[PDB]
Amino acid sequence: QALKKYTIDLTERAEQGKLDPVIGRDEEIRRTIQVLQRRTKNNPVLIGEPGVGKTAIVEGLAQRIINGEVPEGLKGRRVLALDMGALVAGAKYRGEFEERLKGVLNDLAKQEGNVILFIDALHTMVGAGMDAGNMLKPALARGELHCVGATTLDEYRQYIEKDAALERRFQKVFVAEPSVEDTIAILRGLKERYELHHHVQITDPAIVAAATLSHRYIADRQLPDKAIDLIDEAASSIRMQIDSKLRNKVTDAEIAEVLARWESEREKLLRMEQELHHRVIGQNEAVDAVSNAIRRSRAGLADPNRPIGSFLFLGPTGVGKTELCKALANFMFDSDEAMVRIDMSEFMEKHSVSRLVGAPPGYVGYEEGGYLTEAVRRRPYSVILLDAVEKAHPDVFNILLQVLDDGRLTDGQGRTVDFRNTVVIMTSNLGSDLIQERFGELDYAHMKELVLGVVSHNFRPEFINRIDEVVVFHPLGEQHIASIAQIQLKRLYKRLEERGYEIHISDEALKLLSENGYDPVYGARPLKRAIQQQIENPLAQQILSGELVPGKVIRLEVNEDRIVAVQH
Amino acid sequence: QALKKYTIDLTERAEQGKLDPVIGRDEEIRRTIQVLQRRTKNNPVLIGEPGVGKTAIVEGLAQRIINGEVPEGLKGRRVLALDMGALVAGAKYRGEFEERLKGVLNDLAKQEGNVILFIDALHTMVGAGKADGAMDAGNMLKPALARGELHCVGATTLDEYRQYIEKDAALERRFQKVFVAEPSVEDTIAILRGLKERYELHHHVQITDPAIVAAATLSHRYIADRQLPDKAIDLIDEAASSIRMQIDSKLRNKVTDAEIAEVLARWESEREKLLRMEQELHHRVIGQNEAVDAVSNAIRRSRAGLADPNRPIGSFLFLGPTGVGKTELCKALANFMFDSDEAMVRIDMSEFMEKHSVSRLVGAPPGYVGYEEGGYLTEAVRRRPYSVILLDAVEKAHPDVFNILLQVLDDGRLTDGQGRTVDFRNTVVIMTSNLGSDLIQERFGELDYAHMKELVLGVVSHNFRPEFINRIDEVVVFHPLGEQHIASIAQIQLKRLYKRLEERGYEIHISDEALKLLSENGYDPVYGARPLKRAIQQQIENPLAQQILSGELVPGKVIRLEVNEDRIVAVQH
Amino acid sequence: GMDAGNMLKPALARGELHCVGATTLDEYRQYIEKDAALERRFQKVFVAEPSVEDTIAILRGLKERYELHHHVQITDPAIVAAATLSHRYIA
Ligand SMILES: Nc1ncnc2c1ncn2[C@@H]1O[C@H](COP(=O)(O)OP(=O)(O)OP(O)(O)=S)[C@@H](O)[C@H]1O
Ligand SMILES: Nc1ncnc2c1ncn2[C@@H]1O[C@H](COP(=O)(O)OP(=O)(O)OP(O)(O)=S)[C@@H](O)[C@H]1O
Ligand SMILES: Nc1ncnc2c1ncn2[C@@H]1O[C@H](COP(=O)(O)OP(=O)(O)O)[C@@H](O)[C@H]1O
Ligand SMILES: [Mg+2]
Repeated sequence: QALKKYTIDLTERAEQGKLDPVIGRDEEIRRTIQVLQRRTKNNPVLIGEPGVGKTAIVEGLAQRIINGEVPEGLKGRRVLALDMGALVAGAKYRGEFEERLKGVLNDLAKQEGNVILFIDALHTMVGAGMDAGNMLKPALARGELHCVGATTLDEYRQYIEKDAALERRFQKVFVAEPSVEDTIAILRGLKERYELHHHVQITDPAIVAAATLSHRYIADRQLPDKAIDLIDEAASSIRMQIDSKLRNKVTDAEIAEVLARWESEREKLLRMEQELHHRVIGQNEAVDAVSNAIRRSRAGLADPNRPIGSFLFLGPTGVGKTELCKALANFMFDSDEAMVRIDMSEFMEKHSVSRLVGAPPGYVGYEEGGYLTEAVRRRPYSVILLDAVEKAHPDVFNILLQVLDDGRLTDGQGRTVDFRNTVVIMTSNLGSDLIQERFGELDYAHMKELVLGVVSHNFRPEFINRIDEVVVFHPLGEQHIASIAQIQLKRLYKRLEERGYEIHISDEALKLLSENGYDPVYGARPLKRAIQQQIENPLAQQILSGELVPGKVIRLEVNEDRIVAVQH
Repeated sequence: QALKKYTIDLTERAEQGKLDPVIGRDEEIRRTIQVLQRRTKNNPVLIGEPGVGKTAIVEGLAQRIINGEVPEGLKGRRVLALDMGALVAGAKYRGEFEERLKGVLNDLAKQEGNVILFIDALHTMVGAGKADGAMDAGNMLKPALARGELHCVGATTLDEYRQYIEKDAALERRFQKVFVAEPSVEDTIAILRGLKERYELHHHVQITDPAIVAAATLSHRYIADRQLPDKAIDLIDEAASSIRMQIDSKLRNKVTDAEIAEVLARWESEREKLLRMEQELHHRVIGQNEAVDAVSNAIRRSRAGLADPNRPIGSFLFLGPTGVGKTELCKALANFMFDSDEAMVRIDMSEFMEKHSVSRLVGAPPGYVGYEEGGYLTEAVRRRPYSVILLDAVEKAHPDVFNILLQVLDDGRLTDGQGRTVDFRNTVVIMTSNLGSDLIQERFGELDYAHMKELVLGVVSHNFRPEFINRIDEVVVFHPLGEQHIASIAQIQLKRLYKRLEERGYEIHISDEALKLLSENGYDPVYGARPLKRAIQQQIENPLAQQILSGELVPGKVIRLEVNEDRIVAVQH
Repeated sequence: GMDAGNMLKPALARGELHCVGATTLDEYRQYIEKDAALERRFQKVFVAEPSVEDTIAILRGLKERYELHHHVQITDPAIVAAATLSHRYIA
């Protein structure tokens, strides 16, 4: 026949017990049996994003036909999995696909309506050459064929809803993606098959950790595909750890290994203030506020519909604004430059706002994405830095209203960007003169009140109502910026060790470097670039001059007005 | 058995020693054994490259099966390969190849989990059997995948996987991407040390280990079509057959690195490089002797080996007006270092003043004007990793370039918006500017070169970043030439004119007085050498081509370019 | 005309056949480099287009061959002119 060539008998495979114990999905099998028992249009199409187990639903339907959990219109049926990829194989000659397809339809008609057909990837029927829709389509309309289709939602609305006739011949049985507990029940149903295949043991905290962590930390796949992937890959890794040269129980540590590759952080976050003062000295209040935000987010108490950090940095520039934020992105998730910096001096127009959100449909910057939205859609776990937010056009803060209240922002191309795993940081200088001229012997709370009054005279009442906490950034004294210069000398010594040199200094040279470009009105960054220029010009010039040798004592001795490098 | 008819056994050929021993690739075989010992997504497909040992991993897996180094689950498994044209031997009837293949698949199902089948060129098996009223191979094996009756192992390229296996659904969810990286230089050394004894016992010659490491390094440096380690194996075996011919035709057996150089150039460095550099500069880039010394110092400090090899050699910002030898210097560096005239990339920064600067030049995330075209810089260096990079007219740049340029000036390697790494450590990055060129045209006369360079570096510190110009090797001052250098460059242009006329069949020698009339009538201090070019064109070629077509100047005579009162006339004698 | 390659292409991965191939670079890049079932049975002997002077030598030998057919006297300026002008003007 032609059914033997192109179809796979799923009820014969269920009779041989080769299918899976499909546990769950009972409403969708009831809905499919509601569609497969009509008089015309007996054709359910299963619809859901890939991985949600639609072939699993049809395998469960075949097992219920075998056992007898179906009504008296489905006992003794045969579920035959038709292969659309196997009929369009020899597509050379005229009328070579139509003879195959007509042979399958005549053999399904010979069985007197006793065969349910199953076409997975039903969108392959539309593009087959006219071809495959137009021959099935009269038999589908009159209920003479019981085609259980199965296709992805996006492929369905791209290929089948485009064609209103073939869309009429099918009924949508929406296969929704399962919850976390349902994945746990599936994996407890499928645990015995893996433990009798791999011949290992599986522990139930590893199962619930697989379901929870794949649900939480993977946005590509969907449950229960990714959870079964984690369990099977971990079981194979334990199988090769046994069978090479020693546990057999899969643990949640194995699940974390497979998730990270393919909870001492609590004790780290208890000393998160120490970690933030490892790299930025001074400014205890901002470190306390940011660490409070991190502790509230990681402890599970904060609002899950708001971003983690929503703060307004004030004060003069270069006092440790971006150094704190780079250290925060380093010790939060990954790295110093695993963050997003946006120079808000660029944005002073209306098309500036359309740049940082995205141009609407039909205009120039449409396909190019947004600016903020692309940077967060690429890095959903990152830190956002709005550098000098006072320079922005006064309607960027409406975009920021949506950002800081909801954690969502819809770009020009109509897709939502989730900000609920990031930290928004806005640096400004709206009260630099007022805090620099009144830093002396004034407290923190009244200074916050005064600069908050000034900022409230600057900003809109809706926007300052959204901010979580407004820190002050008091100016640093001479010893604070001197200690900053000491830390910069330490990281410069680290960079010289990376270059491969051991260079010492005198304390008089340290005082001259600390007093080259010291200015409280411009920050430590003029002092930083003064030290960096006055070291990287003469020392690296003497490197190119052929003087420095790796493995010699090099002291930064002082000149009358300069610093000389010696070779001892 | 139909297996004994037209299949190929790898375990038998590994047990009988007919297969090459495989050394290395333990991580890839380990991940392949991770993939094979699953219950879902059983079948691996080895995504690799044409010539990186995709067949070698399955050969080494068969050797570990025969040697018993495998885990207990894979012991006793007979790895077979599948041969197409062997199965299309005597099958011309109506469905005879399909019947033979169906019998092979029924015999593989009869083995019941015993045969781990290897299918090289898996996409080719998907698209093989263009038959007459019958089936192909891929859609007759495809029901045997999703019935648990096949333990396939595949091999393909990344592009053929992305086209022919990622597009399908069940073909995607039966297969795993065991990605096979291209091996390193020392990996190639280890592999060539593995198979040296077989080639020596075949070709009756001897192979030396410095020749092996030289073959590996020069194959990694020079050859771009093939890849490691197959190109190095081809070099070794081609040198072996060359030594065998030298025995046969007209008495050595030791393959040295000189033999490898003979084969490879047929397919002493630093000092001669310095001499050829400083000699071929004055052939092409005449004048600018301070610049010749500056470029010579830069090349000595680069190829001395005392600097950092994690940085690109080209790190330069240039100064001077149009037509001062900048492009001449770029093409001279290309013709010297890379053995080709057009061995460079010429892009001008005069038009990237907007936000489409990094996305046009460097690399575009999906949606830009430079996205459906490839890319201007990173994709061009993907085309030419052995080349020179030019950034002309840098005074019209954009601030989201300087960060990319600091990445080049610090580390060289560069990741564009698409997420691929393009390295610049074998390229020569060149930038040109013309801001301080007014003082150079103004007062180069009666002044020196060092104080001029210091004052124009002060002007750069007025205009540009003092920290961005630190990683630049040397910023040059291009000035001036009055009589003898004008005579030399006019002699160059006259040389190419003499080449065209001698291909026509004429012999023209310029007189000194006519060249003085060209130097007076063609040169001016305000412009440079372009009025010399158009004056050469007009005052020489237009009356000369007026005269040649006139039936006047007979071939084969010395044509002295004499002078008129103000013109330049050609004479016959 | 199964016709020839399914009785020859097996013998290439059988050692009984020692064939010598000749094809265009484009037909090689289409019909052989894709056909990876036979790729390590070949080596790309890239016959470069000859230069002008190699063509002049080829034309001197074939001058000696061609003058006995047309019964004329091909001249050596005609050889060097044909090489130079055919290299320039016929792309
Ligand atoms: N309710 C369920 N009971 C048992 N196994 C399930 C269930 N849902 C999913 N699975 C398993 O999850 C995996 C998903 O396979 P599929 O059914 O192909 O997934 P899908 O939802 O059909 O999406 P695609 O496009 O087919 S990958 C299989 O191994 C199924 O056995
Ligand atoms: N410094 C120089 N020394 C000697 N000859 C020079 C010098 N600068 C220019 N020339 C000559 O003048 C010509 C001017 O052409 P180019 O240098 O190519 O002009 P350009 O400014 O580089 O722009 P293009 O795109 O190359 S036309 C050169 O080809 C040389 O023949
Ligand atoms: N480590 C190795 N040990 C033995 N042989 C090797 C090794 N690496 C490469 N080879 C040889 O180089 C060839 C290249 O293999 P492969 O990349 O599979 O070619 P292709 O990609 O064209 O199928 C192999 O046939 C093998 O004989
Ligand atoms: Mg499916």
